[PDB]
Amino acid sequence: QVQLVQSGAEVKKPGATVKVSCKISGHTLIKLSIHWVRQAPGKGLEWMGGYEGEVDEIFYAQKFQHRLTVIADTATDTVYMELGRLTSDDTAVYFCGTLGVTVTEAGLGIDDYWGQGTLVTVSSASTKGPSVFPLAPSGGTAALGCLVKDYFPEPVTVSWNSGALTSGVHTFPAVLQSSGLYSLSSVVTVPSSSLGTQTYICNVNHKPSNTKVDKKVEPKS
Amino acid sequence: QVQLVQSGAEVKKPGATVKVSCKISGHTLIKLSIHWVRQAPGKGLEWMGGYEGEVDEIFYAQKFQHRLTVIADTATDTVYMELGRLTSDDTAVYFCGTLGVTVTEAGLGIDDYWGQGTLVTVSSASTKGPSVFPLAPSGGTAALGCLVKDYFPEPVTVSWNSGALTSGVHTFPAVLQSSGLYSLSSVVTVPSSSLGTQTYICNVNHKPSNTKVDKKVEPKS
Amino acid sequence: QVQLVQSGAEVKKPGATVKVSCKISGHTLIKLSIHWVRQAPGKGLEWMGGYEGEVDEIFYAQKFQHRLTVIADTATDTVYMELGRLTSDDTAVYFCGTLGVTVTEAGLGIDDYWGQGTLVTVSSASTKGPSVFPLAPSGGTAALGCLVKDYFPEPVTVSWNSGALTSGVHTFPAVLQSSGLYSLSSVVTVPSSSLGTQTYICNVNHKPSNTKVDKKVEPKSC
Amino acid sequence: EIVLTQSPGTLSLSPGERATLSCRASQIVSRNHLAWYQQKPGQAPRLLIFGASSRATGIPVRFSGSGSGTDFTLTINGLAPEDFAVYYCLSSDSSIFTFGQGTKVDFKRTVAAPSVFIFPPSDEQLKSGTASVVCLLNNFYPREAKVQWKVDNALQSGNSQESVTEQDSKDSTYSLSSTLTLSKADYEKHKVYACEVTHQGLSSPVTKSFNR
Amino acid sequence: EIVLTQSPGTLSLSPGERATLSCRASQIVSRNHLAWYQQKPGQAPRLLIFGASSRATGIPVRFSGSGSGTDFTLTINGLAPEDFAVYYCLSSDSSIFTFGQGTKVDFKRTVAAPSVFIFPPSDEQLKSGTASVVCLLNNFYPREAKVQWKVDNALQSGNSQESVTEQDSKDSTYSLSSTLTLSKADYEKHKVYACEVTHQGLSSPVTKSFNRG
Amino acid sequence: EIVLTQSPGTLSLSPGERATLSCRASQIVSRNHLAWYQQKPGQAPRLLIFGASSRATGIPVRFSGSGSGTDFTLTINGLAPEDFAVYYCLSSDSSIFTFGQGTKVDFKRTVAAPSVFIFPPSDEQLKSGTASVVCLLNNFYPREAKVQWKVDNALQSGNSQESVTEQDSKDSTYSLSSTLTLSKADYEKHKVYACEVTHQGLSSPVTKSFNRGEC
Amino acid sequence: KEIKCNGTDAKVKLIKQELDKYKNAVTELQLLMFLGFLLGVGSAIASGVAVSKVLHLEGEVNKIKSALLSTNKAVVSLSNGVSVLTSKVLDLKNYIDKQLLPIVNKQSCSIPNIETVIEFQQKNNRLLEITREFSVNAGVTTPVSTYMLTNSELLSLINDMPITNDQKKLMSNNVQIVRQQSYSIMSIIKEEVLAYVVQLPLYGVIDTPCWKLHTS
Amino acid sequence: VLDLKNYIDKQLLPIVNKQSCSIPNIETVIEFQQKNNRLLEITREFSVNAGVTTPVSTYMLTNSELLSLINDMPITNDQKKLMSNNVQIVRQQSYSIMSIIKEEVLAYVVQLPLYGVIDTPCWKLHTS
Repeated sequence: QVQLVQSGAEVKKPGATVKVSCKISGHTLIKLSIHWVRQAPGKGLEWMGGYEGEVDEIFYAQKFQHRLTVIADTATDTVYMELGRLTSDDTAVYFCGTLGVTVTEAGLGIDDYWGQGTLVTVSSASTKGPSVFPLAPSGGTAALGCLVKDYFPEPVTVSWNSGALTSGVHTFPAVLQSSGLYSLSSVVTVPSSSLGTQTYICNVNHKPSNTKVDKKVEPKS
Repeated sequence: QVQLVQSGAEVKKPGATVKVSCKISGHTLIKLSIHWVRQAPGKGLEWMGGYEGEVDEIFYAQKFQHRLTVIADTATDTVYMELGRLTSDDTAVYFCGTLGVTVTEAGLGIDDYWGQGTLVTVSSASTKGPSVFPLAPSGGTAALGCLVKDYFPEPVTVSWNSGALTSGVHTFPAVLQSSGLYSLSSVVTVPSSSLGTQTYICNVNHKPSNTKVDKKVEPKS
Repeated sequence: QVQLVQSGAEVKKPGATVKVSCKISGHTLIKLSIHWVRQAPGKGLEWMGGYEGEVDEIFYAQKFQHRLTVIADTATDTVYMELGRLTSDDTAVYFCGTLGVTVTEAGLGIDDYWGQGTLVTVSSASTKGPSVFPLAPSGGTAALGCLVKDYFPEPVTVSWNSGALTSGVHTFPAVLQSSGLYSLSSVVTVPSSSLGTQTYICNVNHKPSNTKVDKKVEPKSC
Repeated sequence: EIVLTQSPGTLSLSPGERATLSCRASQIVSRNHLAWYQQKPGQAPRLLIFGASSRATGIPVRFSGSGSGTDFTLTINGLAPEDFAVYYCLSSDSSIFTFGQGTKVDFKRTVAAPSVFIFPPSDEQLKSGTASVVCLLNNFYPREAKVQWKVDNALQSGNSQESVTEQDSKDSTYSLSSTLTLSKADYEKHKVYACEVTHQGLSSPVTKSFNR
Repeated sequence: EIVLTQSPGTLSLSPGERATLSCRASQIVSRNHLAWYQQKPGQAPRLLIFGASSRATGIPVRFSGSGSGTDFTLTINGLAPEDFAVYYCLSSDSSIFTFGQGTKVDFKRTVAAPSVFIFPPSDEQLKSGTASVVCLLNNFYPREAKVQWKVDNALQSGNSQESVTEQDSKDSTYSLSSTLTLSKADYEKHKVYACEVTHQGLSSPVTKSFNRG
Repeated sequence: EIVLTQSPGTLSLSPGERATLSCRASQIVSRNHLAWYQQKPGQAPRLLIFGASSRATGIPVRFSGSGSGTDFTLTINGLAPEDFAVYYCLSSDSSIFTFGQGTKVDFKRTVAAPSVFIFPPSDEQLKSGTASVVCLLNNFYPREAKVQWKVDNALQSGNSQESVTEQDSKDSTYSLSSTLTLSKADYEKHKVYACEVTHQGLSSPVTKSFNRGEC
Repeated sequence: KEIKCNGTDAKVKLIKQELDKYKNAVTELQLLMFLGFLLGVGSAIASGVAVSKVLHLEGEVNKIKSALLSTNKAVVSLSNGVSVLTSKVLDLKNYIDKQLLPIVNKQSCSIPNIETVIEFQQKNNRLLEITREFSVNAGVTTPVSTYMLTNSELLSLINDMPITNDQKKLMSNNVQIVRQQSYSIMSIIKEEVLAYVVQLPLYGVIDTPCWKLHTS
Repeated sequence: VLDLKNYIDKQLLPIVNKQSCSIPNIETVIEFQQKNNRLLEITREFSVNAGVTTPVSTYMLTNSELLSLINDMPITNDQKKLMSNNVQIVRQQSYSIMSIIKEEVLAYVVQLPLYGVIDTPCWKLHTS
């Protein structure tokens, strides 16, 4: 059982430096290939660099060759990546993977092992808790939800009645406001016959701020 | 040697039921595949159903699930088909064939054995001989022939002077008139210089009625 | 060690007959194939005929079936071709090659051996030396050359200062005039700053007539 | 429920040329279960190719099939005389077979003009109260042609039947007989009977007519 | 500079149908160094095929790759439910890897009209000094749609951001929430707040509005 | 009989790109008997592919042939410098060989305007009774260009011959020489000899001219 | 001998080195050219030796090759005046010269279907195993293997052998024993033909009562 | 006599070391079968003879290999010609002894007869 384990989520201010590790278990580093590929939120994949244990050679993408450095520790079976001079364009998720292509006259060979991904958020904003506002209902089937606006940083978790509501639940991805803080919505469709009876409370947990809020949403006039 | 033998041609009135056999000789049924496919006059091919001796399962096409039945006698190496509620759209030629595809990881295998075909004609008219009327001529190339109208069922035979004339002979396939009777023409091209000398008599034999009529074609004025 | 050797260059007038050899060395004729193919100047390739030693059968193209003959000498390892009624459209370069493809159930096999080519020129003109005329230069970068008009037959060689000039030299292929004589150009691009100092002399050598003329090139000289 | 289409419906080409027959299915079919069969008039089908690129026993190497998923192609590399017939492709899945409508193959013949004839019914038939008029197009090419009836220049429809010969083995031409059915009453009501023939071999339509 | 292209950008097809994805490069790449990967939302990439026509261990046989020189094609013979995701092709040369922008795969869904609802800012929210109006389009298809804001019929632009849900695993539909951000001043300057909804599934645009309360 | 066609007639490409050359025959040929050959100027033909998809000994693996029946394609996966030449496809049937007209491969070059010069006939040549006027378009690209003669604005045709240079190995340009044929008598009948040069590299025609007697 | 083709195709290389196994095998064969004290001492294979020695006579190979032009099995009367049974067991000359030498004789040779290579290996292996047996026994092997003679071949011999009807049934029912009592003598190889003599036992006395004596 | 280390480690081991491996031309498989077959037959011979086989088979040593030994052997020219014209006898008077197998190398010693006495008159005595 080969497994790759990456460093935890990191938040660094603009101009800072970020370090991400990639630990190998159940396999040696000297016989594998380890590459770094990043994914900005909602965009394509972008190669950055890599390491070839077969040859002990490091490769960089020319776009980041002047400000990126990659180090491999064979004794700990661990690969690290370090990118400095961070700007808001560096905010992305970072992965380590085995893209190495072995070429012989007889055939080809390749590994396919990946980490879990490392969320890296770069911004000048400090840690801040979220605000929660109810979205109350008033054709035949009605919808209600909760607004989670003005927090930092990612991520947040949203459930409904402590996990009791799943049918019709649609939790929306966050958007980045001009203030540097995130904002998102989460709604659910419910029968209009239950507007008066069943209590609907949204459960939001923002881990970076340790703010957990259960907010009741009631219909009105 | 493997041989497929079907029952003789059958005529059944609308709404009746027809049974057609397909006997296998020189081979066992339990190792073969047997499917029924029909051909409407002048129209395309249509699958009906089949039998897989390897699995002993019968399959029907959804179009005929409600009114088609297939029976297999393993002891006589014979397959029968049984169709009720016959309609004028069922008048067609019917064949039994081996379309079974056996599939393993090593490759494929298939048979190609067929019967001779069994014509089944459905109509409320009884067998009747045709009436023969001459098609008489009147520059350099002349045409003459005989009209075979109002008969049932197929087939009829047409020669010219008992097979002495082959060049220019065109015997047309029968057409089904709205009266439920078949109709066809058979002509031959002869020089207009030979109109005065050679006698042209068309020889017709309709086997279902055992009626034979030889009709001379003469110029009329 | 397969080698193909063809006969020397030949010139024959219209209506005559030409024989071209193709000698095989280091290899036997009886087990190989030998075909004759020609190339008109500036056009594609055209098949004529061939010989298949595997079967000892000769094949001709219907276009030349009436006037082409192929001979194979197994004892001398030499193949000849013989064409009569020569016309001006037959003036071309001629090759012998091994296009024979042997086919069995197991696969295919083929040789690729060629001679050096034998130029055969058909015309009514006799051997004559070339004429050399100067082409004088003048804006900021000037061009100069010599006109080589009216000679026969091919080929002629053109150098500049006995091979001393390579930069900017563009020597044009000859064209055949309606008069039956060849004409060609040879130029060179040089800075116009060299108009006054360096002497430019074109060297033309026509070997069939051994006529060699050195013509000096001046800008104006007026 | 598997629906198959073939293009073209009719293909006319000369012997020695390459025949390309298309078979397209409404849905994905198993490659092992697809097949092409050949049928000549009056014979049972013969299985040539199966699984696209697998030839049956005794089939000449000129036949070749290819394809996958939804698009299949049966190719005949150099047409032979006994290859001119009808070609149906056959799909199957879970032992559920489905046939295409078939592409018929015709001999490419240089265009030939039809020989046009018209035949009145004999007086012996009129004693029965029914009249059948015949119009003949003998030894023509191609197959596509039109025959229109005009009775006192009035177009007649629904009362005509046409019979078609198969391509004659020697001249590669066609022949057609249009059989018009009328009663004795309506027959003896008019004078001029015209048969309008339009066809590729005619620069202008040729009509043969007669008086009563 | 190795440049990669993929067509189409978004492909919508039904399960059981054949998906054909193209990958074209600005220059020739060695076939051994080409690879195809699959990514589902929230997952690391998975390697499907590499060296054009070689499937990885444990990948179902319905996947097949082909191509040469500058044009390469990943073919899926019979789409499975778990195949609906993003598909990237990967080139490499001199151990310099380069990724395509990816082709998204969508359920071919019967055209469905969204159920439109609008949310005024909560009375608790105005107490914070910020007003966010929410408009919801639930269970529609296809994804492409437009939402325009009008406050007392005055069109507003540049102050609205839209979020899109991924295709729900059961109904194969999409959902969208448009959140309009205005100050308390600009909010309380007008009476009618309207959310205009136009979509492929709608024969005519649907507008939902409300006054001051 | 067997007729072969090739498309395109002339192909212009840069090294490292894929070259695809088509060859189509009037009838079906056996895959074993079709062949592909290469010719460079001044050389005998070279055998590339034979039997459709079978490479000859010592030919690089980037060359590949394919095809069947009537349509055949020679593919070069990544053009090398020494591949720029003439490419003929060859048919054969019952030992009857037939060649196509050939597809020539040309250097893809940035469009370049020719340096234009015109040459009067030498005074030594006028003493012979024949006058040859020369107009030069040196180092141009692309291949397509036109040269028109005008003598005292009178258009001349049928008395001029044009020669084409091989594609120079360094600048990847062509050059052309127009030789105008006149007698000395016909030469001294007019004053101005003008050569109108039209080419892709010129947004407008550039003309170099001279009068009768300018030295 | 000389292979002209030097192609780079992988299938060609396999045929080449498989063909070299044939050339090497032939070259190997050409290089070859209680009271028991009361018992007699005789050379059992003196009969087979005399035959293989007769083969060295010129023309003798041709009379075999002549008799076996059409068929595989034929009876040949030798120059000395004795009748011996001869048979062709494998035809490699026809396969190699008619399907391979004309292709390989050329500069560029091509092989498409790889099954051709395997079919070549199948026919060629029997020769190689026969060569291996002879090289470790100095041309005299016993028993006779299925490589030297398959049962189909051996039974085809016994039926055609000039022996009594009773012996045919006897030898046929106990073929594995005759193999153990038979010698395969390598003889000669010339005129593009290889031949080897097989000494077969014939049992002249059968069904007399035997009895075995055990002592202690 | 045979380099499997170079073929396996340089052409196969890097492929097999990876999760997903691919084999394209099947000819690759056959070439491996050819090279590896000689090893399997030599191993089989030793397992039934406890490392002591006689005569020496062509599996143990091809004739091309043996003559390279006989020509390079420290023997007289007459001995060379004697052994060479009768190699099949040398095989019968030779033993192939399996030695060791370690450090990515297999080795076995071959005991060869050397004929110190040649061409003296011999005679055979038959008695009865």
